[PDB]
Amino acid sequence: LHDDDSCQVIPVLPQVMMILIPGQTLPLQLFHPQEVSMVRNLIQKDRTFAVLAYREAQFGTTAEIYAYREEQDFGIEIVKVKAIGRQRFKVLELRTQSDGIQQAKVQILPECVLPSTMSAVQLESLNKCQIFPSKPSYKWWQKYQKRKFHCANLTSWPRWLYSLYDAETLMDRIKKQLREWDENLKDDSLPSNPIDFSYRVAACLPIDDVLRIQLLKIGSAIQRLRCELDIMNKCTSLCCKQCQETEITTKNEIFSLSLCGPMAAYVNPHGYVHETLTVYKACNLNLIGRPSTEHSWFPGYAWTVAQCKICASHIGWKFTATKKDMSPQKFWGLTRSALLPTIPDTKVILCL
Amino acid sequence: YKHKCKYCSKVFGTDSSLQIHLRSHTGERPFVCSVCGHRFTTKGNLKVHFHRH
Amino acid sequence: SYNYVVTAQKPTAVNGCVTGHFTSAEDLNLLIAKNTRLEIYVVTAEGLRPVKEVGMYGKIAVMELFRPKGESKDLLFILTAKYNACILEYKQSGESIDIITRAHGNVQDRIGRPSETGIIGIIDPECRMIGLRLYDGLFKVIPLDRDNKELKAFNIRLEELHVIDVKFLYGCQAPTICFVYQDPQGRHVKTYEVSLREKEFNKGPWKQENVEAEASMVIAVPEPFGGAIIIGQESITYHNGDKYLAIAPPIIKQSTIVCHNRVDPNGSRYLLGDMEGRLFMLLLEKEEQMDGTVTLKDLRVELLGETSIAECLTYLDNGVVFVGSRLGDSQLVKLNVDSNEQGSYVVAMETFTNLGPIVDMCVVDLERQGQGQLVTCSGAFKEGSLRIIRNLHIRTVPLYESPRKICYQEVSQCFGVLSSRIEGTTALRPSASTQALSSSVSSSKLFEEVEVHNLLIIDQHTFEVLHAHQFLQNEYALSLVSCKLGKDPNTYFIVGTAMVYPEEAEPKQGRIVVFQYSDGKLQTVAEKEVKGAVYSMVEFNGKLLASINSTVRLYEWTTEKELRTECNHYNNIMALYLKTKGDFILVGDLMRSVLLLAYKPMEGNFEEIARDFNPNWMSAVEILDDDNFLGAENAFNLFVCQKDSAATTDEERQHLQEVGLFHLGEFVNVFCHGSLVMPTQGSVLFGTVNGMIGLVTSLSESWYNLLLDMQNRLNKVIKSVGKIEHSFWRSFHTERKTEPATGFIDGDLIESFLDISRPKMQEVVANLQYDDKREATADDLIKVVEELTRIH
Ligand SMILES: O=C1CC[C@H](N2Cc3c(OCc4ccc(CN5CCOCC5)cc4)cccc3C2=O)C(=O)N1
Ligand SMILES: [Zn+2]
Ligand SMILES: [Zn+2]
Ligand SMILES: [Zn+2]
Repeated sequence: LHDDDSCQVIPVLPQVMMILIPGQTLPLQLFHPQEVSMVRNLIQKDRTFAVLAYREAQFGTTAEIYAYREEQDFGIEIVKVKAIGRQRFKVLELRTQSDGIQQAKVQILPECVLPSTMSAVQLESLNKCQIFPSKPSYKWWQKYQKRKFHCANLTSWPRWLYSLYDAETLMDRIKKQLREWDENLKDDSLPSNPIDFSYRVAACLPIDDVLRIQLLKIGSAIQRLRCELDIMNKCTSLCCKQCQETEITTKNEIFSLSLCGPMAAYVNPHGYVHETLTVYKACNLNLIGRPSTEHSWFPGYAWTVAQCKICASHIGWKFTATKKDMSPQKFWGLTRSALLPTIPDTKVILCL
Repeated sequence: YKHKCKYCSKVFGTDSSLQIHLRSHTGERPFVCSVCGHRFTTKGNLKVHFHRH
Repeated sequence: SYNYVVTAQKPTAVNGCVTGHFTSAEDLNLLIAKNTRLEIYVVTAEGLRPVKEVGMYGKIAVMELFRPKGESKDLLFILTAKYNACILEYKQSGESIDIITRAHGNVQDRIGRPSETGIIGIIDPECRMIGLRLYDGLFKVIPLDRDNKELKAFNIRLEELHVIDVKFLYGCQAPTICFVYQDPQGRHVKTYEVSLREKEFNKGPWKQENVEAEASMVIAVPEPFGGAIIIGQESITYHNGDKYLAIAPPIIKQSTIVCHNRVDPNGSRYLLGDMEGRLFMLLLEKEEQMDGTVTLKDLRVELLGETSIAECLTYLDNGVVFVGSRLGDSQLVKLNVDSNEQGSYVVAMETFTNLGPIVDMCVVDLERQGQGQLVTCSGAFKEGSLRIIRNLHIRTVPLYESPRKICYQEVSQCFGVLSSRIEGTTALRPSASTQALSSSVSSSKLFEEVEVHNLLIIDQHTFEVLHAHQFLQNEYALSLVSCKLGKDPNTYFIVGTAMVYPEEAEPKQGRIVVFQYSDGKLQTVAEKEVKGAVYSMVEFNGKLLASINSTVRLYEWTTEKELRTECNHYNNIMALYLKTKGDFILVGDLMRSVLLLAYKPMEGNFEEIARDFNPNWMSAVEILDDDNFLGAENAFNLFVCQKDSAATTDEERQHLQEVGLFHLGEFVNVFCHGSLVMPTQGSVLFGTVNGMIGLVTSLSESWYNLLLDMQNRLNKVIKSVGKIEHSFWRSFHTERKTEPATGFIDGDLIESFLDISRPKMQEVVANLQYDDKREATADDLIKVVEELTRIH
């Protein structure tokens, strides 16, 4: 754990093209000796390398290695490694060294911890009533807003405005729609810390890369929550990233076949990771070939390559059932790097 | 590394090990995209689709 | 920018009141805390006599008197919000009155989370320690031995991390603290013994689990009985070891008891004030036994009457009580043995005007003499009032409801005031809306406690509510503007509202209503439906600028007397604050995101000139000039940012550079260009929560460098109560940051030059340079501060 605003020279994997959220898992599979030996030396040190944010990178996140496996198959030493994002940063200098790896002089960004809005206006006679009995309803929230924000009569703004900037209220509003995408998770699963909660939803939403960078560069966690909730309410249609305007699927089609949410990271037979979003119905997709069960990420289902009808780029795979006693008998698995969250027309702009 | 299969892009340690696997790609469309599983007729066709990822 | 801030009116709200023998052992004193000020009165049989008023370089957070063994009179412990601890002694030598500092230190720990229930400061009854609850899971102990002049302290880990209230218990063998805490199981009461030698916690005498769900207050009972009284919302219980009593009087259920005070030094009588102004008496009915013991038989609560919404209560003598109020005026009240004709034992004696909380204001030239008068919306709920401040002469116009916004329409010789009243729903009391001379209700069809919003038409001479217009059901009035629009020669009242429904978080519908007061009623001259909350409106050269959620929109007044959208500008931040100067438009949200927009008159659209996003809670903002912009942010700070003078890259021109930082010590709610008077340029008044009115004027670079020098020099000859340094007090402060001040000059410290001794006046002008570059005679600087005392 580095100090805030401090500087570190952290190595970079030259074949890691990805926006890494703090707390998000990064799966790696290295063949080359310079990449392999670099992983081993981090294990006997800090396990911390840099995942840069794009080939000109301006920000990024440090990754800590928490898993390591070795396979010596077919005369080639396979090294698979799982990492987890940790600290955000801004790049100061990138310097390529002897082998393919490179060093990065880096300044650590601090996680902006802001107090409550009423931390400055609350009267001390009512300080004793700031702790409320925990939540056992939608009338409990009408009391939480009244009680927590009573001192708004001392400012120029009502209570219902401070709720839109209240961290605890925004997480619950995001929790509501997140549960519509997954019949499990429950009130737990997601962290209670707003900073940790914002970084989980940042890695959970099916958003493109330039939208993931904006969530990284958003300073406060309260702003990161409002922008995240803004994406879920406005960007209801997912279009093909290539041709921009071909609508593949909408927000109401998302569901969770795997218990790990409606969007888990899966690995293909050659090391490529695919943040696959499972939806019920899809549009403007051409099926390539016949179904196949080989290396299927969902046992009992057969995958078929699905491509965009207009631009002929890869969008995902259609999964059909190989058994009758399975529901759904059909669903679509759309990879993230192929979609583009779109605000359907009636100028709507994402708000912080 | 070298000794890479031209159809699926798997790397082997020895050119010997390459050949014993080379006849698992029996078919008209033996070239497979290591990213999505797309099969193609020629190596050049696989390259164009690969570099669109 | 180089700016100059001077206090035009000291804070008026009362956040603390303690009594004791501070001046002399015989004298009974009343010490009152007004944010950054401390008033000391001697309580006479007639009333109250002022003795000495001092100011501090901090926001007084805890103010308590105590007398350790072997001390002549009582000593004063004061802790600031910035964690400056100090023990103070009163000392008078004829007429020279000075508050000496017997000990001082900074108790701030680098770690620790600031507690939810606030800073708590308690003292052992026998004065052997000072207990502080600043951070969760910690308890700072300051040994009260006269070798601790730097106030060295130690911490003790607290396995209970959510403490509600804590107090020191009376009549205990060892120093015992008794507190109420909450955990997943519920709310409980637990006691700890403190060992100033083991520096840890020992097992307390007793504990009671499963106390009231919303138990909020701990009252320590003196040694005649000992123990503690725990007061929540539903119950008043007494505990001591294995002695238990509890009552649930239905008379204290309509509100919550939030303050207390002991009436007799034996703990037999207690005063309780609630959130709505009620005053109760908690009597501990004792039963005299035959073996010399006195047991506690029952608890009894009787309603005494109504006062101002009391933040702090303290009993003086001869049935006189001081009601310290933050929302409304503080008062001296007299209690009677028998109730009056309405069943109230409380009768008012004196009332001290409290300007806080100022939620809106406006400068008006009432008497046309070019003097300038400030008329503010002040108070909350039944304490709401208008205050007409002059050159200071304050007139009070009570409204008995909460006033929100104000604007002056000279043509009607009238004030337009937005207000809200708390209530088939019936009013709780006759208010300004219910007592208007004429009353209208709005019709549109375009779209427990409840808020009813009204536009009140208040006469500029008599200040009587000529008309009260009740807005729609579930309609929340947000903005108010008086202006002429386009070619219309009539001046109108414009109101921007929002449709708030407890089910929808963000507002999706709102209204912009055009009103006119011609005869004795308000006519609705057309309306316009918008798909959001109208947060702010400003007149923009015969046109109406408005905010709709994140949208800034310029409206035009047609010949059909209707509003037509001209151009929009969609922002990625919530357009909450809206201020204009010429064709420049300043936009800001609650999170200190500052956006400068320019209306291009030749293109009929908006252009984004500059931007600056620094996530922090902003409360108010204002345009100083076409380049510099002033605002208020957490915590009680001011800031200025400007368009970059280095006009090299298009990138750099779109970044606003921060040039001013300053810990004002107040929570600014409204900025207002104007002055109270007939060298420096600009005059911006601001009202605050504590009732303080301040000035913001800009200095030349020549003067700024001079007054900054005189600042560091006047800070070497001025004694500060508690030995707090101006540099520390005025430095930009939030829990994450500590940075010195820049671009701001404390006029209060500069004005203290005219009140220091001439031998010390020369001490600061020695080796000074004045660019009139000769040295600065002591007489050149009274001329500069005499002119700086004329802005206010
Ligand atoms: O749900 C899904 C959707 C589709 C996705 N798949 C399947 C797939 C392939 O699928 C044919 C195949 C699968 C497995 C093999 C086994 N080998 C391993 C390497 O050495 C030779 C032997 C060979 C060919 C081939 C290439 C890429 C992919 C790819 O991304 C996936 O993994 N799971
Ligand atoms: Zn496409
Ligand atoms: Zn192969
Ligand atoms: Zn492919």
